Amino acid sequence: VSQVRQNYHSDCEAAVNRMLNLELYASYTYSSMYAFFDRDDVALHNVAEFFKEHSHEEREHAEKFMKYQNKRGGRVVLQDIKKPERDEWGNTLEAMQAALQLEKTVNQALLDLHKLATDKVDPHLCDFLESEYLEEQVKDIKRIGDFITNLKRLGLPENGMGEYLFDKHSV
Amino acid sequence: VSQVRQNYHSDCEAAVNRMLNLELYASYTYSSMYAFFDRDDVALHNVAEFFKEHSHEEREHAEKFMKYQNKRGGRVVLQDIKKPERDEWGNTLEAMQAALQLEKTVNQALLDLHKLATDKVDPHLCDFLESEYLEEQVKDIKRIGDFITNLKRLGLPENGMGEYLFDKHSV
Amino acid sequence: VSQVRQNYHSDCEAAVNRMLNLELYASYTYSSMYAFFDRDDVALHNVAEFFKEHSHEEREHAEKFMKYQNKRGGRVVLQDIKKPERDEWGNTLEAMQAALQLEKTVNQALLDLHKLATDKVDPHLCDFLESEYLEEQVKDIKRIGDFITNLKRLGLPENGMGEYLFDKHSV
Amino acid sequence: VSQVRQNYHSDCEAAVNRMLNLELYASYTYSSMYAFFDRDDVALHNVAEFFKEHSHEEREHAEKFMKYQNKRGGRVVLQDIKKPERDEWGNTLEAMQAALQLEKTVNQALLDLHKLATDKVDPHLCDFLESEYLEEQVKDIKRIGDFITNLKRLGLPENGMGEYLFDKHSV
Ligand SMILES: [Cl-]
Ligand SMILES: [Cl-]
Ligand SMILES: [Cl-]
Ligand SMILES: [Cl-]
Ligand SMILES: [Cl-]
Ligand SMILES: [Cl-]
Ligand SMILES: [Cl-]
Ligand SMILES: [Cl-]
Ligand SMILES: [Cl-]
Ligand SMILES: [Cl-]
Ligand SMILES: [Cl-]
Ligand SMILES: [Cl-]
Ligand SMILES: [Cl-]
Ligand SMILES: [Cl-]
Ligand SMILES: [Cl-]
Ligand SMILES: [Cl-]
Ligand SMILES: [Cl-]
Ligand SMILES: [Cl-]
Ligand SMILES: [Cl-]
Ligand SMILES: [Cl-]
Ligand SMILES: [Fe+2]
Ligand SMILES: [Fe+2]
Ligand SMILES: [Fe+2]
Ligand SMILES: [Fe+2]
Ligand SMILES: [Fe+2]
Ligand SMILES: [Fe+2]
Ligand SMILES: [Fe+2]
Ligand SMILES: [Fe+2]
Ligand SMILES: [Fe+2]
Ligand SMILES: [Fe+2]
Ligand SMILES: [Fe+2]
Ligand SMILES: [Fe+2]
Ligand SMILES: [Fe+2]
Ligand SMILES: [Fe+2]
Ligand SMILES: [Fe+2]
Ligand SMILES: [Fe+2]
Ligand SMILES: [Mg+2]
Ligand SMILES: [Mg+2]
Ligand SMILES: [Mg+2]
Ligand SMILES: [Mg+2]
Ligand SMILES: [Mg+2]
Ligand SMILES: [Mg+2]
Ligand SMILES: [Mg+2]
Ligand SMILES: [Mg+2]
Ligand SMILES: [Mg+2]
Ligand SMILES: [Mg+2]
Ligand SMILES: [Mg+2]
Ligand SMILES: [Mg+2]
Ligand SMILES: [Mg+2]
Ligand SMILES: [Mg+2]
Ligand SMILES: [Mg+2]
Ligand SMILES: [Mg+2]
Ligand SMILES: [Mg+2]
Ligand SMILES: [Mg+2]
Ligand SMILES: [Mg+2]
Ligand SMILES: [Mg+2]
Ligand SMILES: [Mg+2]
Ligand SMILES: [Mg+2]
Ligand SMILES: [Mg+2]
Repeated sequence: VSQVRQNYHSDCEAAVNRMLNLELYASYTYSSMYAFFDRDDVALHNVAEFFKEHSHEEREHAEKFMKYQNKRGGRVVLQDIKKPERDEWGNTLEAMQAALQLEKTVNQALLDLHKLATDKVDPHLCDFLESEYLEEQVKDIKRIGDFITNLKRLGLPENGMGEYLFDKHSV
Repeated sequence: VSQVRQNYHSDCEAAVNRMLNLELYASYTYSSMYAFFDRDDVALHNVAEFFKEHSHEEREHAEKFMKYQNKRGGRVVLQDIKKPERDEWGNTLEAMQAALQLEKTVNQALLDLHKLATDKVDPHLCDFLESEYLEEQVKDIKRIGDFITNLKRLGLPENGMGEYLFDKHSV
Repeated sequence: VSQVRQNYHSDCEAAVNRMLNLELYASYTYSSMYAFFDRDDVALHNVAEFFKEHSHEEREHAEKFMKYQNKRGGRVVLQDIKKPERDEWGNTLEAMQAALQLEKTVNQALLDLHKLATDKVDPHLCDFLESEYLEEQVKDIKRIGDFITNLKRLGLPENGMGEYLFDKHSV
Repeated sequence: VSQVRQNYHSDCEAAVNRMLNLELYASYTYSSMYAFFDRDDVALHNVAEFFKEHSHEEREHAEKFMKYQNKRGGRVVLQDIKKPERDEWGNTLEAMQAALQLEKTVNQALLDLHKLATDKVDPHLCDFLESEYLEEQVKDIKRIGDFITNLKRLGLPENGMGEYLFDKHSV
């Protein structure tokens, strides 16, 4: 019943709230990876900063959905932000593989939201996803995949020297 | 039969002309609101300037459709620009409510044009609407809705002090 | 068993993790208040930005605890970030009263952590709380209290004009 | 009997002199590490400079205690500065492990001095230690621990290439 609401389906409004939660979940997972690589017994500070940066960008992705919801006359509904799946992340390769999986999970949710927006004939929402989310996902997935290839090339997980070199030359 | 024409349906060409007319109609309505708020017995000059600005932007929306028509090899066909629905606009709240309705009418026509472009499999026209029109509409509808909420908060139409304060602090 | 760990009690390590969670909880509550005041039917954008800023600062408070934990050789353990207590915040006065209560809750947890640090004879942790947290809390509590006094002075919740004026002149 | 003396216990005065000596001892140990890494048969010049810098900072820590003693009306009493425990330091890993142990020894003495100051109800001395010494210690201990983790990762002591890489990329 919002005075601004036009062509905005209840299903899309709800899916936007769920997507917001997933962005926050991703932010929290990256913050966990940051803290892990900052441990004195891990100590890969450029890797830590990479994940800290990713955490910040996910928070921005979430805020943009909040703003979107209000612009369309939907109502932001928040849920708990679940803690990350792991408390420790093994090493740079394990963490990067988890990040790849996470970005693909986020991407799948965005693609699913686009399918819903398409089904409900909401071109504004489709454009929003295409212009603000989908290409960012493809770029990040590619960058993380490239990193994984290099970490394998460097002999991870066994090759500690390789891991050191990655932190010094790749991030 | 234009040498440049490719994948441009006659129905879309005609609908673009009708949309151009509606943009001009919106421009003219906003110019009327400008003149009303500039009256010596109304005298809300920041509100007047707000509507003058909106009138100018609608004229730009119209010109962009003219350019689009020619780019696709369609032919601009003009019709009369109908005078606005009212000669006087009551007060800032009444005018803002009319502006909201007008922007939603324009938005509906743009969404309908997008449906037609989709039906005729014209991705260039769909992209044009999404990239140049649809988000501008959502932004303006949100801004005007926010204004209406504040005008009600300020006690319009009865509260003259509230109306004065809005002109001095909101526009 | 961290090589860096010295004079850092397990109880303090655990309490630092709980404090980190509370900072994140506060951040999330402020983000909810931001989204509420950005609603088209609320539309107090300076109030919204005030709460957005507070949300960002709470996230920084959390990150500083993460860094602290690692510096002392403790281990960051994350838990779910609970959703805020309310989905809607009434008006500027209600939200400010909730913010005051929240800041006092955060302050009490910091004071309790200081008591624990004192009990465990950890002057580094005591200094950290005193130099980085306790004065920030006193300042914010005072600012929010001052706001509440002014909102009451302005006739909240009934006086919509008062609420408008606060958003334009106080934040 | 100094005219400036107020709330300064004889025990604290004596403990400040002992602490001054320990700072000088640490400076001398770091100067030894500098000279070792500057040897033509060791030749890790960035590691050498790291330890030279640490030596200079310990001398500054000592001078600040001298100034403190006089400010409180205590009297500086100097003792011999004992030569370092070793004449040669093995390699970067061995030296870093010795540095970690040294910084923890210095930290323990500072914490013990804080306990004494607390017992004698000397908040000025407590504040001095907290504001000028304790956080510097935590920072340096963390940095050295991080280095040790990386040196182990790089295969020290056996991996000469790892040792070379550390000197070129970590210090
Ligand atoms: Cl709708
Ligand atoms: Cl529609
Ligand atoms: Cl929902
Ligand atoms: Cl785990
Ligand atoms: Cl995942
Ligand atoms: Cl054609
Ligand atoms: Cl075609
Ligand atoms: Cl036509
Ligand atoms: Cl009329
Ligand atoms: Cl209309
Ligand atoms: Cl300990
Ligand atoms: Cl101790
Ligand atoms: Cl814990
Ligand atoms: Cl609620
Ligand atoms: Cl609370
Ligand atoms: Cl005395
Ligand atoms: Cl005294
Ligand atoms: Cl002495
Ligand atoms: Cl020796
Ligand atoms: Cl030692
Ligand atoms: Fe990312
Ligand atoms: Fe994201
Ligand atoms: Fe992401
Ligand atoms: Fe990215
Ligand atoms: Fe407009
Ligand atoms: Fe328009
Ligand atoms: Fe418009
Ligand atoms: Fe506009
Ligand atoms: Fe705050
Ligand atoms: Fe906080
Ligand atoms: Fe706070
Ligand atoms: Fe603050
Ligand atoms: Fe040092
Ligand atoms: Fe020192
Ligand atoms: Fe030191
Ligand atoms: Fe240092
Ligand atoms: Mg619904
Ligand atoms: Mg979910
Ligand atoms: Mg759970
Ligand atoms: Mg389609
Ligand atoms: Mg597009
Ligand atoms: Mg793009
Ligand atoms: Mg690349
Ligand atoms: Mg035709
Ligand atoms: Mg028409
Ligand atoms: Mg007529
Ligand atoms: Mg766009
Ligand atoms: Mg706005
Ligand atoms: Mg424990
Ligand atoms: Mg808690
Ligand atoms: Mg719950
Ligand atoms: Mg104290
Ligand atoms: Mg302070
Ligand atoms: Mg003040
Ligand atoms: Mg004496
Ligand atoms: Mg001694
Ligand atoms: Mg001797
Ligand atoms: Mg300090
Ligand atoms: Mg560091």
